[PDB]
Amino acid sequence: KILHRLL
Amino acid sequence: HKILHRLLQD
Amino acid sequence: SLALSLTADQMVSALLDAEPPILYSEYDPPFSEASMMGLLTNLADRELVHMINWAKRVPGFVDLTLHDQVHLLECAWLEILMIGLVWRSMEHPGKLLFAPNLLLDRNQGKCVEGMVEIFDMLLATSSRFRMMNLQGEEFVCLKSIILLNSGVYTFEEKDHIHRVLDKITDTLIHLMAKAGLTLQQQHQRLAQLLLILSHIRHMSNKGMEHLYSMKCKNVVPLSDLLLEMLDAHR
Amino acid sequence: SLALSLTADQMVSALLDAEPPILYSEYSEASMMGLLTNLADRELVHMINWAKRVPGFVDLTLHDQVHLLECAWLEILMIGLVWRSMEHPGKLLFAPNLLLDRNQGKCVEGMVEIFDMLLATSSRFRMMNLQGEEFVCLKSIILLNSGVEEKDHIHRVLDKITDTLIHLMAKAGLTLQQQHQRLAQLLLILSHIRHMSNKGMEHLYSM
Ligand SMILES: O=S(=O)(Oc1cccc(F)c1)[C@@H]1C[C@@H]2O[C@H]1C(c1ccc(OCCN3CCCCC3)cc1)=C2c1ccc(O)cc1
Ligand SMILES: Cn1c(N)nc2cc(-c3ccccc3)cnc21
Repeated sequence: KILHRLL
Repeated sequence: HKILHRLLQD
Repeated sequence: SLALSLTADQMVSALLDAEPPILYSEYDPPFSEASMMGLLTNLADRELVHMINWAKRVPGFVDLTLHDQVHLLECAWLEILMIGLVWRSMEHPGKLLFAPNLLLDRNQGKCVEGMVEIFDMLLATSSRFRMMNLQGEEFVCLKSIILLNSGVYTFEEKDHIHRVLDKITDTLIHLMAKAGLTLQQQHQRLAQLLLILSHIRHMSNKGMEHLYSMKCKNVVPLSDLLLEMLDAHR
Repeated sequence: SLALSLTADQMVSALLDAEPPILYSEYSEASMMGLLTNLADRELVHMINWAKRVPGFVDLTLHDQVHLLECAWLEILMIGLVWRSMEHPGKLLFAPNLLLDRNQGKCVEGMVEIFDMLLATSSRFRMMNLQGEEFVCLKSIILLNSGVEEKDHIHRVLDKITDTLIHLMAKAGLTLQQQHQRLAQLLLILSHIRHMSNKGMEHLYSM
């Protein structure tokens, strides 16, 4: 997910 | 009214 | 103002004495989605009547107006059913004790669409109470806090409810100190118990969504009381 | 494990330093939802970087970090909105240039009920005179609690934040009974914040 990429 | 209304009075 | 003049030991005794009984379901000895939801809604309906009697025995609840009593119970009724279910399921790992003759595991929760998600959250809360070794005196304090707190933000009368809530806070700390917890352990455990109440609110709201979908799909006939308690959240 | 060894005052300054900025909005049922959506999206980027600075968060696996932010993001946005709306009774300060009142929450169906709950939370914080040091503790509790070896470490950090809240209240001169009562009052508001997020997530699902 994008949340995964931002982390 | 309401059933809860009635039950609280009873 | 006679609730505010209770000692901590008198608060506990009054709450323990007000406890409702454990009811039975009318179990059928095959499970369909409809037959299981019917057992649970029938049980929840009969428990709601006893909950109303219990609420009138919570110190300070009598002092509120009839309109304020309705609002608090309308807001918290499913949280209150759930914390009671989680409490009596503590000694049954991996199982939920809806009734002494209705003890189900998560694979039986799969009978109802969307039920197993709530089932897993209730089992998780039960094991959390078990790891914390939650006491019956602490349970009845937490259940009364739900009653007075959950609807207090969506209302002078507010000040009275918060004074009673503070008294239950005093009572919880008193129980933890009498149990031998250190002063630092007291506020740490108080925080742990109160943060669980946010999970119970979460489960209640997911459970209200599920009950609303069961009604809107004609899975089971809800009682008029249950229909009114559900309508208050819609 | 430099999260359990922090002092109470170090926890406060660390959380205060990690505070995200106050963003501006690019300012019908579609126009207002567009501004709130655009605002929340930009806030989320800062929230993820703020979360990485909450002591004990980076010690978790990336999977647990994702799960905590997935569960808590709307609660964190809401307590942020409630906090900066404290000094604006009856108004919600979504942004310095976007100060909305209750009536402007009727443009979107079902929005006004949540507007009322947020305003009631702001009034509650205002009546408690919630301090900024307390606010950042509560927001870190929401992050760590709303999705909770690994579970024990999360509860260890949560106990440290509890110790920090009690430390702030003892520093303010509250008696032992007042510290416990105020601690309970603050944490019970999180139950209402959870309720508002649950409701808002239901309506945001309706897209
Ligand atoms: O949800 S509500 O409580 O309000 C309502 C009520 C009824 C109907 C509604 F539609 C909204 C909610 C409270 C307040 O008003 C709504 C809202 C919001 C939040 C996120 C949104 O979009 C996220 C989408 N993203 C893109 C994809 C990535 C994830 C994020 C859109 C709106 C609010 C909000 C926004 C920013 C804040 O600092 C604080 C609060
Ligand atoms: C609609 N619904 C769902 N989905 N789970 C429930 C669970 C109960 C329950 C019954 C007895 C004791 C505790 C909870 C009641 N209704 C429920």
